[PDB]
Amino acid sequence: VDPAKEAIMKPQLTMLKGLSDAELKALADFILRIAKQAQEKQQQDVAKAIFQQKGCGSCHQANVDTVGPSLAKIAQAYAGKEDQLIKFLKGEAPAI
Amino acid sequence: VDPAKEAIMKPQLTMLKGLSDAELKALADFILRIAKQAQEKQQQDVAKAIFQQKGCGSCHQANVDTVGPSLAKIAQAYAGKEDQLIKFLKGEAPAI
Amino acid sequence: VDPAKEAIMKPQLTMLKGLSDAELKALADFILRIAKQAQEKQQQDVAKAIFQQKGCGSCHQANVDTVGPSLAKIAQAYAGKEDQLIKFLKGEAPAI
Ligand code: HEC
Ligand code: HEC
Ligand code: HEC
Repeated sequence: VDPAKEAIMKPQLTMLKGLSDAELKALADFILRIAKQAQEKQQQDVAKAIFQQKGCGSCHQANVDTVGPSLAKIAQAYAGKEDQLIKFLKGEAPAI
Repeated sequence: VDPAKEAIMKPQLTMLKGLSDAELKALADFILRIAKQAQEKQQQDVAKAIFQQKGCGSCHQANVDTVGPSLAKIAQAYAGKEDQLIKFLKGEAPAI
Repeated sequence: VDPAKEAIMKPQLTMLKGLSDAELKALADFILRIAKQAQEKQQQDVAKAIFQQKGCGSCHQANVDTVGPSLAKIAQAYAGKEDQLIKFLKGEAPAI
């Protein structure tokens, strides 16, 4: 640690006094997990908005074929081929 | 691909022009994951409604024993035995 | 099973009559998964409230460094060291 930064943080540990072991365990779990969970939600919200706004959802339902194949069908075809999927989305790789 | 179906889809790739690599990565992640996530939510909503409406929740809380064992206790007993659990629910297998 | 407890439960299986195999599969999935999911939500709500109420969020954003390091940065440093993280939170282990 940078001692000057520790000097800012160390005093804030007093704010956790009186919490139970269970509370501190939950807090530690949260500290370890929240950043990835928040990032994934942010990215998925961005994706969902694009998918609806650009018109994709008009032909692609999650689990039923309509005008186009379901997203289940698409996901099956591109399982383990995300690089190729991105290339398809960019117009660089033809449809499978 | 069916060329006649490609003729419908290929033009829609123009709707993704101007999006960043990060946006396209999020979109691809979404395409790969959403169908399973949507199906699991749909199924879990169906299950939760049955569980409450049929009266199960009156005797079975998630993590505390009341009239009957907690769902944690039940899940422990049936861990790796979902086929047997379904048979129990149907009246075909006696309680453990 | 305790026969006296089976006598309470067995009759309630009549409440599942007329449900499809798919409905019963969803119900069994729910029975197997809900207790852990409910416990984890309860714990994470407790943690989130502590984190905000005690002032931690004023210096620790999820994915950007501000006054203090991001929670992503913290999680990286403490990956596989949750015991040490808890000890740090208690004032027992110095910062890394
Ligand atoms: C909005 C920009 C989108 C996105 C992200 C996708 N589509 Fe479509 N699509 C349609 C049809 C008839 C097909 C089958 C033909 C084919 O497979 O190319 C498709 C297919 C796809 C795929 C799979 C590509 C592959 O390798 O097979 C993907 C990833 C995909 N789409 C994404 C039909 C339509 C529409 C009907 C008018 C509209 C609108 C869209 N698609 C829009 C999008
Ligand atoms: C609503 C239809 C439900 C569902 C899906 C379940 N129950 Fe009960 N239950 C009760 C008691 C006292 C016991 C212990 C006796 C026993 O174990 O059989 C149970 C047990 C269960 C189990 C576990 C079965 C096993 O193998 O042990 C399962 C899967 C289960 N229940 C599901 C008591 C009650 C009630 C009190 C009046 C009511 C209502 C229900 N149960 C309803 C349901
Ligand atoms: C509210 C009680 C909290 C909790 C749970 C944490 N902090 Fe902070 N913190 C700050 C600075 C400048 C640093 C860097 C110095 C250092 O690393 O010690 C930190 C660091 C942490 C860590 C990492 C500990 C380590 O081993 O490096 C953890 C787990 C942590 N914090 C938790 C700055 C601040 C504040 C600015 C005034 C406030 C308020 C907090 N922190 C509050 C908390």
